[PDB]
Amino acid sequence: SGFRKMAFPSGKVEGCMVQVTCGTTTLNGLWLDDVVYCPRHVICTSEDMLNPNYEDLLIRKSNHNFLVQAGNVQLRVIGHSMQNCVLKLKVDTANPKTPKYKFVRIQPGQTFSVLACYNGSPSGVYQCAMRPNFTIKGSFLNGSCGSVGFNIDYDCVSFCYMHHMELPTGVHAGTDLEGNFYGPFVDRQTAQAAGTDTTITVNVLAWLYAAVINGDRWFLNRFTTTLNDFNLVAMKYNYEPLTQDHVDILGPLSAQTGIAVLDMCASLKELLQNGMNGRTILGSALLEDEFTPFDVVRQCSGVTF
Amino acid sequence: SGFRKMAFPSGKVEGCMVQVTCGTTTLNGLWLDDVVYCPRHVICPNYEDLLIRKSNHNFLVQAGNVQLRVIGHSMQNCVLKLKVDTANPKTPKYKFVRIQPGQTFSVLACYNGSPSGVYQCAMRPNFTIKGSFLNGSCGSVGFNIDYDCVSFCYMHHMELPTGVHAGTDLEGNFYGPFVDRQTAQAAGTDTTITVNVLAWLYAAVINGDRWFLNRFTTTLNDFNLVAMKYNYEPLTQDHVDILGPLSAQTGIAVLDMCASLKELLQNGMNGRTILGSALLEDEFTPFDVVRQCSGVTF
Ligand SMILES: N#CCNC(=O)CN1Cc2ccc(Cl)cc2[C@H](C(=O)Nc2cncc3ccccc23)C1
Ligand SMILES: [Cl-]
Repeated sequence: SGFRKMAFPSGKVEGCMVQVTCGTTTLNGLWLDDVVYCPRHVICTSEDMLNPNYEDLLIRKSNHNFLVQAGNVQLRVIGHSMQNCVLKLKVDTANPKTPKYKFVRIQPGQTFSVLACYNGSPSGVYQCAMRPNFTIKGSFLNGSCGSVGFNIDYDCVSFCYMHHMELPTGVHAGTDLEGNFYGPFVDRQTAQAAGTDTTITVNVLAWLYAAVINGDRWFLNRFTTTLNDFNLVAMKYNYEPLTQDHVDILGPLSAQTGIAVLDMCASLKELLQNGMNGRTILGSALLEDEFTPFDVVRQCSGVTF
Repeated sequence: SGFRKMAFPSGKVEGCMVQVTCGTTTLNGLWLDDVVYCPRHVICPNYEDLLIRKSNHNFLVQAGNVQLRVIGHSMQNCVLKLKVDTANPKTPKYKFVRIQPGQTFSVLACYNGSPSGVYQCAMRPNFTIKGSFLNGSCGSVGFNIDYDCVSFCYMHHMELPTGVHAGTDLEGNFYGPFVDRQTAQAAGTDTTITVNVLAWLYAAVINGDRWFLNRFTTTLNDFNLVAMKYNYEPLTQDHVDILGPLSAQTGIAVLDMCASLKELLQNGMNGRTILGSALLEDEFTPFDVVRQCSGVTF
């Protein structure tokens, strides 16, 4: 019993964290085999960030301008190349602690663990979701750039995010491990604002099924809804549209609890209308949207209470 | 910016997790040097009588794909200590410490000696933890990290009827009036960790959330009379002293913040949130706030 925001064990990722210094800038790098991956803005000054020409800044650099530190050992850089917004530093030593891994690009609504690092040293781990506006509501300070997001289903680490920047509203933006940004963001200090954020509907529904599995049904009603009627209501509360794919994905949880997806949708409609009336759902007074259908199935018991 | 329930990096603890099987029971063990620590209920009660019948070969210990050979066994309170023939080469620098209610820690939830998740939690005033554990989670451990040293503070033993969890320190002493057996055991009425709510209100101020601040202050006694009424733990002078650094950083005295907390208790949030929460959060200590709003590394 119980339901917590659970992160994956960070050990496999901790063994890959290094410190990258280029001039006066120091940030984090990911050391996998003989390559260190880090944000390309490590080659920038603060002044450069307004309108940086990364190709012009990079051509003026040699291998020995990049200092890479793994614990107390200095790694020797023997090559460098840029792939989108990430710098790839070829080092002379392969990481003996390289886990089995893949680079995966995630979609909004997907969750992942973040190992927040400073000076190549991990300081904390927390669970996140890629928001619909492509930002993450993280906890990052200056020096955290290069910190990574990941999932560890089975024994393989799937790296999905690398931290690049903080936006004016306190939220964060970054890239996949191929250097492609999530969202319409640039690694430039320009007028960049996160688009209006919305609630991840399929995740709130999954969390309502997790509440039913843990023995709570006070929020259920005797009504059902069409998919279109649900979306017309939910759009009024800044909720993401629920698609047929979302309904299909919620299939297993519907069969486990005996509550049809559109009947759970009717219950969500009523919660949006009434609020909780001093009650909580899984210890929360707000509707939780950072647990996917897959996270609920992984954490919760296979037997409904 | 941002404020998340952050756990310590779990790597140093992951390298210590093993699977312990005794008969039909399978649970988790902590392998440090040549000793595996696990809940004594793995032998299940008269624990001296059940243990005397057991031999070393009755205990199967598995570390990854390798079977460890048990060469000795002894009991310390509610913890079984299995002497193995191999020292853990991944043993970190460590201490066994007993925590107080209100203090927080990270939990590496494990099943079959394999870590599956990590989460942060607090020891409640009623000595239970609001964890997320399923059957097979027994032997999962709680810890904190200071520089390079792992301080083990909790080992999971059981789930109570209300869904909350009970366990021991690494010396086998239970937190709370609990026993390791099947009987009528219930968690006592819980209270809110006042010093932690105040720390979280300072974290909100640091992150730019000040709507709850007012021009008023309060005496410690007046605040405590109000706290006793909302099932909040009494705030002591030690708590006020511990909140000293956060008070100097934000310019808001502790009894000034206590006047804000009194108003939030008597009038609610009025449809507003604090750090994305509609409830007053009590599972972040003053030290956790200082650490997360300063970037301390391990
Ligand atoms: N608003 C705002 C923050 N902007 C700055 O104070 C300077 N930053 C400009 C800038 C512009 C673009 C890019 Cl790609 C990178 C950067 C860098 C950046 O965003 N780093 C940071 C990442 N995460 C958390 C942080 C918290 C506090 C301070 C800096 C953080 C430094
Ligand atoms: Cl995805």
